[PDB]
Amino acid sequence: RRWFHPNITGVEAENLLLTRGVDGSFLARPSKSNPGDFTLSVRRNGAVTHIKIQNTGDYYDLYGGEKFATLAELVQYYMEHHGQLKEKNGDVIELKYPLNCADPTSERWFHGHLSGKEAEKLLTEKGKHGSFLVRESQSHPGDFVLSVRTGDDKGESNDGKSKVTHVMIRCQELKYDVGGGERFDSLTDLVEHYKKNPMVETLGTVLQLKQPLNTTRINAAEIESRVRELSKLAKQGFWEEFETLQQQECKLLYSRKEGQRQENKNKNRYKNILPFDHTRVVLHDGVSDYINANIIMPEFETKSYIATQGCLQNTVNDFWRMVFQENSRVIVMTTKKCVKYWPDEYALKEYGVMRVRNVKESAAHDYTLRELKLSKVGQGNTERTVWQYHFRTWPDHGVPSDPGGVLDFLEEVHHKQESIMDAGPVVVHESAGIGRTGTFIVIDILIDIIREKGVDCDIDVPKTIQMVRSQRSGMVQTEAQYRFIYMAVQHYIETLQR
Repeated sequence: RRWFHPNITGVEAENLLLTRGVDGSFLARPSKSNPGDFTLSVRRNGAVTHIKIQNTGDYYDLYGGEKFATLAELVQYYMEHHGQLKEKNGDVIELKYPLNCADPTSERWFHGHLSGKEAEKLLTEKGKHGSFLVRESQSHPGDFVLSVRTGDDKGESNDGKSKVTHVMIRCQELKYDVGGGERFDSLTDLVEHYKKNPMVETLGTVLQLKQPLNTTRINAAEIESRVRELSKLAKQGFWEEFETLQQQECKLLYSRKEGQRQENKNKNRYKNILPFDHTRVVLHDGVSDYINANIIMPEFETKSYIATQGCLQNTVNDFWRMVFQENSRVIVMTTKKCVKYWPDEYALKEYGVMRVRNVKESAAHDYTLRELKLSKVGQGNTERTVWQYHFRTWPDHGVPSDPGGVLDFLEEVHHKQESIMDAGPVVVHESAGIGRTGTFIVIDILIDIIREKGVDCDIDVPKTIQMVRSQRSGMVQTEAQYRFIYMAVQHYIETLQR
């Protein structure tokens, strides 16, 4: 995600595009004037056009234009649909040349000010073979040091099989080098070069750069201290941790061809917010196999969920086909177009081949529970109860002021799910199925870890979000939702400690 400049003004962006760019050069940056917003700056006809992009709780909104799940999917869309981006007057804005950012402060491997001893401590405790970081030098101001661990062990050791090597990086006229050879435009360029071609020591050791040092995993028992640091005002804040996570989104541009098919286009609440092909729910009840929904598996590729959009008039029947096929017994939803897909209390309705009875509704302060009976018409023996949890106290703007409501809600949802043997994935849906949906699911994943293992366990919020985002685009949308996840997990741990 080199075209994203985290710490530049609009004036700086214009000057950068006018001096180092040409017509078609572009970059993105966070809005300094409206928290959360972003600006896409594009050079056209020797001038710079600015395009406002709102990151709401539900999606990214190119103002006056279309919705997207992430900034990276937005840029990818227009980099491959040249001529689809136009002003209201109709004039085209072409995205041709990403203007690369040199700033490394948002990269997972960049630690800024850090002593050589501390770096060795961190790499010793948390590192394994190929763990690395880049730190400012204290012995050569302005220079940097790449510290990398190599060996066969993992963690603290005394067999000498593992070591930390410190590679000095000179900064000479805004260019970076390791003392010879190529001079790189940025630390990121240097780092990417040695990821592909690791440096070999004179005696043969290959300094493989396999993964950045993890700095975000914490012990759940120490959640308060991390939160207090992230909450400070004057930097290792929620903003910085979230920005670093966002910087990884170009690794999540998985294919979404099925959702792009013409016969499926009108089954999407937003035409550009689509399910990844490799995790989408495939309907095989035959027809049409498509629904805009993804399976979300915890510990993906190392309880499950279906993350999906609110139903459309023309997808209500598909929604119930999915619920039936997947043996889902619990639905989590919010409401704020997406259509009502259940009958009123005591009524029975058919949705295509599926029949649904609303047996009983129960009102709580934070949510309404609907006990639904689902069956396939002509086959009364297929009946099963689907418990629909309609969360009611999520504010129209931002996140709940106290996570207690969500937590008690998810606790009840968890117990309902756990009481039904062999129940399928919990279905979570609202709006586009990524914002609140991802927030609910990530909270539930993290809480479930603490359920099994207790307060003395490791949790990693951004790594968990990245893992969920590899299964559906843009899960967890905003820094407010990110902070809310931490607040919810903190509240949950404190509840258990007391």
